[PDB]
Amino acid sequence: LKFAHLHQHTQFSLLNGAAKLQDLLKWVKETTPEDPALAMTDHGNLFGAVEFYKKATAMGVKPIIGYEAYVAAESRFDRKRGGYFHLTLLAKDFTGYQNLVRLASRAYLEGFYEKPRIDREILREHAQGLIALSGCLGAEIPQFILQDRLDLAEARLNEDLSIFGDRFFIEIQNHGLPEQKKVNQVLKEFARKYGLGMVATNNGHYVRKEDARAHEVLLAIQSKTTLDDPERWRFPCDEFYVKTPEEMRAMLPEAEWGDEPFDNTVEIARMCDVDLPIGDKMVYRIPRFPLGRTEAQYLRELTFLGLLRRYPDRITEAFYREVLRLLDERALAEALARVEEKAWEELRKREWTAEAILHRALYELSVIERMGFPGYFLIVQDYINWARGHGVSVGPGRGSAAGSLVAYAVGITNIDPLRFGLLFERFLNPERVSMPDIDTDFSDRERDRVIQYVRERYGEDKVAQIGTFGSLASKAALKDVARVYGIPHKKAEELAKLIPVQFGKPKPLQEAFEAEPELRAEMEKDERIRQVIEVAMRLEGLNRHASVHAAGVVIAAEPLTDLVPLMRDQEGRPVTQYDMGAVEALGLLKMDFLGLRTLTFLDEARRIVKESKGVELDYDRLPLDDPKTFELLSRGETKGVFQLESGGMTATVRGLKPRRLEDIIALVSLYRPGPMEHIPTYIRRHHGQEPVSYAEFPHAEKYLRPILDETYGIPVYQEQIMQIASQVAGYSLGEADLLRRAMGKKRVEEMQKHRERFVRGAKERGVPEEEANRLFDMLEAFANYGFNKSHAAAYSLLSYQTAYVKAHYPVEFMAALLSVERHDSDKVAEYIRDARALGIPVLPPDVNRSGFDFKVVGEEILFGLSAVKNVGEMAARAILEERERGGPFKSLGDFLKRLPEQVVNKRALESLVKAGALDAFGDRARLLASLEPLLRWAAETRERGRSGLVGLFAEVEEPPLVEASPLDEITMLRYEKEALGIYVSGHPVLRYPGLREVASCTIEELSEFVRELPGKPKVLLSGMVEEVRFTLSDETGALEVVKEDIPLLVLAEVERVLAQAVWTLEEVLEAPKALEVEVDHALLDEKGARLKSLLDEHPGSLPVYLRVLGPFGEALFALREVRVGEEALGLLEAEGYRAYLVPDREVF
DNA sequence: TGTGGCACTGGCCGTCGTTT
DNA sequence: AAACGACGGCCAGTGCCAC
Ligand SMILES: Nc1ncnc2c1ncn2[C@H]1C[C@H](O)[C@@H](COP(=O)(O)OP(=O)(O)OP(=O)(O)O)O1
Ligand SMILES: [Ca+2]
Repeated sequence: LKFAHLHQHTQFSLLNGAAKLQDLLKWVKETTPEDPALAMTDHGNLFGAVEFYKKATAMGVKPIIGYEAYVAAESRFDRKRGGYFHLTLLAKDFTGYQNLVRLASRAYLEGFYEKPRIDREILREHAQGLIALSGCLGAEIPQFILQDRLDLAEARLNEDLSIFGDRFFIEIQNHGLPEQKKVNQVLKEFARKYGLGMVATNNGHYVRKEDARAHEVLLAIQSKTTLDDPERWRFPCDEFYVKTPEEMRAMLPEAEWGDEPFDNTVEIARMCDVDLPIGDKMVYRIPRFPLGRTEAQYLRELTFLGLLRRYPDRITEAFYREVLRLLDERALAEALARVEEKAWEELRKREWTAEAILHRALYELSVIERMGFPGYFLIVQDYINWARGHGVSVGPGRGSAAGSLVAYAVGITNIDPLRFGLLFERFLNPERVSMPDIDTDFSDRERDRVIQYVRERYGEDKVAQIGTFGSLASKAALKDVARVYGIPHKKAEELAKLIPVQFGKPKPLQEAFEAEPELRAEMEKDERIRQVIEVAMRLEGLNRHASVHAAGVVIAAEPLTDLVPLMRDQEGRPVTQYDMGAVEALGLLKMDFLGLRTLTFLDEARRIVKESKGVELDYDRLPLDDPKTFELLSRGETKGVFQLESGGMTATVRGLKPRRLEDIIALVSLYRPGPMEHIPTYIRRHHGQEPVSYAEFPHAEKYLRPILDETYGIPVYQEQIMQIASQVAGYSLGEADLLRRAMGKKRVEEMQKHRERFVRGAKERGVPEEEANRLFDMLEAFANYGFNKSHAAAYSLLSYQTAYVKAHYPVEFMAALLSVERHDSDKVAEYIRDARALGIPVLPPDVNRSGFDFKVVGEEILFGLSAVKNVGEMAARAILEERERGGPFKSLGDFLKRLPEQVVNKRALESLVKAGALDAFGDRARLLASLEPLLRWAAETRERGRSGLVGLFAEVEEPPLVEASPLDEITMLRYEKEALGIYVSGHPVLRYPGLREVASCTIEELSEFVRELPGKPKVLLSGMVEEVRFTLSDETGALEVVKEDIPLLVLAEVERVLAQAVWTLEEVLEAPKALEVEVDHALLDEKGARLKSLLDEHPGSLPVYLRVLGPFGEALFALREVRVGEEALGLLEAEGYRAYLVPDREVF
């Protein structure tokens, strides 16, 4: 007695599926070792299909691709408020597979109401190659049976028989349910009257019986409720698991069901022959490119035309003519393209010169053609060159792409690959047939237009954005669970910050308990959190929904729906149901179109510069050795500079003091864990104060120097390693690539294969092999943190460009930096403090003068309206457009009647006041209070207006401003931050000078004050905290120092600043004092005994401090022996001396 | 470590519901 | 049948995945 589950749900039934693809497939395998089969039938989607096929196929299980369709009562177009029913479908052959793909697609594209639904119409259309089963209790026939409409059920049975023929089976399942008894009994009658054959299933949703509760809380995560609600989403029993053929019999006894329902299970599974196209199979689906031109000839054409544009001094009309005579401008390229490969290799046998360039270009074209990739290049070149001629910015390149001269020639790429040390072989390895990946950056504003170009150009049915998913992140998992358990957001957020982040994304909970000693306790305290943490790791291995790729795009060769199912996201984007890898594992052409912020920023910069001073910023024509740019990076003014804005990175650039672009390239490449540590070495060697020696490899030195000299002996770049291994070992440059992959995989002992191969070629070349083995040790060491130079170089250029703008412009530059990141309150705050500490005035927004983004009026910088926090984006434009058709706003009333509450709601209005956007109308506190009365007023004006009434009869013109007391500084500054993310103008701290007097400088004053003191001093600073390496901020600047909106006093050591002690608020305002005199630099000899005797005459026990405003820096001399007795303050302010009773610095 | 993207949720308001 | 209350989405806010 065996059995094969044909109705099984996986993790891909996103709402109620709990069976993970892996442990489900082993449980089927361990239960039935003989010819095991499993059908993936998920709720109205085909997501898992490919990964399920390839996981089951590598486990020796036979996969069956299925679909539990939502079928609409009538038409899939119905948006009726009957409903929809279930139907089990299985694909028996590949045409079957394809039809599932179409149905699953159509369900989403044509039939999506609440769920994606299909028609009995469209089922009939795509019925070829499909087996159908009568379905679960929620299906049509059993549903009709339950409703006592046996006539409708038989009529529907007939309808389906008319569609599927003998590929229709009566589906019989049994859990304890009383409805199942009635349905199956009548189903049994139908099955015998029409001679239909019953198939047993049991609609699994979890793997084993123990998973019932895990699944039951899964539902409580979608239902977003507590374990005890009630009314929380629950299944009727705990039976929906992958049962043993024995447990199946317990539900379906032999003396009542016989063997048929079981035997039919195995028979169907046998007759379900569906093969995809993965691994062994897989066809390359390269879309066709329209062109008496070969696909390979035209790519050639464009390359020759390209070089002439690319290298004007060394590749000319004259030059090409010579090459043809060695056998119009365009006519020569058209001709050179035809030259065959047997003809070409009869010239070579007869610094980057003209001839050198030809060879590299001709070589690359040779490899491209042979692999059969010229079509691929044409497609890419086409849409990039479109985007340029259509006001869409394009990055110089990303990833290995910029290594190809061809790419650069034909304008795919925009950095000279041979000026910098970029290698074609790192992009396409000539010695491995593998499809290259070409990712491209576009202006983030316009990227969609480029995708749209492709959509139109290659076909609507052939272009979609590869799909993206999503796993449940450890942090997000904790928060979602904590919500459910009725835990306050804040203490939950503290639990989420305990989990380490090792590479962008958080670590698992399983670990995060080993790695965090406090995520092994927070559990001991509360029993509530005991569950939360265990539950969150039980739910970790989960996904969100299915987005289109921020970058992923597929151009298929044949209609997408023939192989890959589709979706349409909320913005109408056509999206793949398969992810990145699944799509790529079906051999489909996948590109990345990235929206890059920096590009969008460099556009507004150019625009603003032009309008400001008539200068045409031609980024692709700028000198790359401009002094004032590097001097700015050397000063560490990286505030808005692409790629190098990290706290640490900023410090490193100040340390390095880069002088040429190559410094940026190397800095960006090495600054990462990892490699971060190699930078001090780089610097001391860069500053000509440490020899670069290769004594540890005397015989390899002849190869090492030429490679590692450029970078002071340090292997920084992946390319550097590849070359080392290619030259020392005799490896093919393409093989060295494979080696670097194998260094990265760290394959247990397959690494020892390359070792022996390395030493072999190493001896054969030079090294005595004692070096070889240890040289390989050096490679495996640096290959962990190694780098692709083409990618580094290309990106570095954007950094430069960014910095160059900031160096030379400067106001519009800053306003563009603000504009580009206007929706980030943290960055906006940052950019403002950069601008303000750079010499200009920066004003809060204003409904009468502000534009949408940062704007320059006269000689001031003025915040945009989009900068205000609760104001929508529609509202910001609305306000501005209303101000353009009617005049400037005359008063608050005039504002409120012109812009109905429909558009600028009360919440929005409030922020707008708090920002200072309406300050042109009077006192803020007064404006906030005046709101609701004037909103009532404004709403009432339209009532009279839309009831006839001219202009005097329709307006009892706006009452005065409802009175209230002016806001204090703390509360006013508090509102600003809430409304703008940052403080603008002041000053909070300047309201109580109690703290000012105790503190020991101004964040600004640190460098100036400390320099002249002892060696590596200690100091006390007070400001605000801004980090989850916390950042402290005055009204004068910020600092790195080793939660938010909490003030602190800090005792720390200075060299960078290292914290040693800290403290708190109401506590600080409780501690005190002791007499501080403030003396100028202008003090006589006969004063330092004027002041000395004044204090001598009033003893006590208060220490005396002196603020000596020096020439460069403000010193803090605490007196000596003298201890004043308080009374001295009044008698001291009774002369040209300013004094205060400040809290005593000692105590802290 | 931006940028590009996204869907999911949570904060805040009108409709629908149920209770009276 | 009228006034008082929950669910609705709303729209907005707020993190995680391949480049
Ligand atoms: N972890 C990461 N963080 C940031 N950017 C990344 C990361 N991984 C990749 N990228 C970016 C670099 C590229 O500009 C783009 C394409 O990545 P990827 O295809 O992995 O590398 P590549 O194209 O430079 O090399 P390859 O030849 O190995 O594909 O994504
Ligand atoms: Ca790539």
